[PDB]
This record gives sequence, structure tokens and C-alpha cells, in this order.
Amino acid sequence: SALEPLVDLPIGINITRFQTLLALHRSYLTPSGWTAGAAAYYVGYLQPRTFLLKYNENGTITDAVDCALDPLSETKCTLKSFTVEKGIYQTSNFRVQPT
Amino acid sequence: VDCTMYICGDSTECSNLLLQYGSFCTQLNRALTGIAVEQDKNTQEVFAQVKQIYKTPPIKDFGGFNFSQILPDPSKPSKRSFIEDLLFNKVT
Ligand SMILES: *[C@@H]1O[C@H](CO)[C@@H](O[C@@H]2O[C@H](CO)[C@@H](O)[C@H](O)[C@H]2NC(C)=O)[C@H](O)[C@H]1NC(C)=O
Ligand SMILES: *[C@@H]1O[C@H](CO)[C@@H](O[C@@H]2O[C@H](CO)[C@@H](O)[C@H](O)[C@H]2NC(C)=O)[C@H](O)[C@H]1NC(C)=O
Repeated sequence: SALEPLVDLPIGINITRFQTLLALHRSYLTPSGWTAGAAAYYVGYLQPRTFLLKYNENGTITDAVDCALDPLSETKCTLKSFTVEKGIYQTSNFRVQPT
Repeated sequence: VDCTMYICGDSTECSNLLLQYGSFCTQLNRALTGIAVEQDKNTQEVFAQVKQIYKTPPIKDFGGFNFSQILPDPSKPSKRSFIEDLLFNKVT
């Protein structure tokens, strides 16, 4: 799913918290009315990550790949290609860290 | 050789600056890898030109030509001619 920027606005505020909004209504005498229909949605938090972005002939990005996702994904970011030829490739080094 | 660790010992303060020199960190690895990749191509073409691994017959009559120096030593754990082991001593 490619998302274009709608508007880039001068906001200048830090937003640390939020909640969504709803549209409900009133009903009349039945055995007040509220909660029109059903409502559910999806939320996830962002995070800095390095993606390789494959544009199309028309600039429509299809394939994106995260580099840090797995030790396999970090090598595809080294070749910059979505095709990985048969062989051995050297992904970024690892270090043991101090206790 | 890992440029990031070599230049900047395990410290992001130096790691950040290294990002400003761009590919200097990476392209060295590409150079070194470029060397180390072909280093096995050298040994590839020099030593293995042979399709199959031959081995001498069990018994040697060559007409009096004694090759027991140059042939693999059956007793050494690594089978190597008596001569070759002289070399592995002299080099370190
Ligand atoms: C973002 O807004 C938060 C307020 O929610 C500010 O962060 C606070 O910073 C102080 C230190 O000056 C901490 O003691 C508070 O705990 C922080 N708030 C929270 C909720 O943890 C912050 O100042 C704002 N951003 C900027 C850039 O100033
Ligand atoms: C080939 O040479 C080797 C050594 O150069 C010979 O092996 C020796 O044989 C004698 C018997 O004549 C023994 O006393 C030695 O102890 C052997 N030396 C070693 C290192 O094994 C071998 O006999 C020769 N064979 C032929 C066909 O020439």
C-alpha cells in the first residue's frame, strides 16, 4: 500500500498521545440509541528503519524491503536488488557486547 | 577489514562522522573482497585443472624411479609428500 502525502502542514507541536473520534446518533422508543453499527480499526507505531524502495516505470512503489528485518533482509540492502543471485554475501558485521 | 570498527573503535561518536565520508568505509570492503574473492580463483586455476582425483596404484614399478619422496605420505595424518613437509617447516 503506497501512501501519498496529503498536506504538509506547519504544526510545530509535539503530540505524545491521542484517541480517535466517532459518529453516533439517537434512536427512539424501542425495547437513548447509541453505537451505530460496529467499529474496529488497526493501529501500529512507527520506527526508524532503512527501506529499499522499488519504483515502477510509472513511479508506483511495489516492493519495499526492510534491512534490519532479519539477517537475510540486511544483505538484500547491500546488493540493492530484489533478486539475490546464488552465492554467499557478506552482511554487516556483528559484535559481542559487554555485560 | 571492517572500516567502521577499525577507524572508530566501538563508539558512535566517531561512527556518525564516518557516515559523512560516504562510501570510503564500504568501498574498501568491496576492494578487499574483490581481492579475497579472486585469491581463491588463483588457487582454483593453478591447482585444480584436473577433472578427477587420480591415485597411484598400490604397487610401484616405474623402472627404478623412486617417487616415494614426492608421492603422498600414507602415514602422515595429512597425506603430503616427504618433500612438502620440509616446506611447511621452512615457511612460517
Ligand atoms: C514533547 O512533549 C513532552 C510532553 O509530553 C515533553 O517531554 C517531557 O520532557 C520532560 C523533560 O523536560 C520530561 O520530564 C517529561 O517526562 C516529558 N514528557 C513525557 C510525557 O515523558 C517534550 O518537552 C516535548 N518535546 C520537545 C521537543 O520539547
Ligand atoms: C625409495 O626410497 C626410500 C627412501 O628414500 C626407500 O625406503 C628406505 O628403504 C630402506 C631399505 O633399502 C630402509 O632401510 C629405509 O629405512 C627406507 N627409508 C624410508 C624413509 O622409508 C625405498 O626402499 C626406496 N624404494 C625404491 C623402490 O627405490
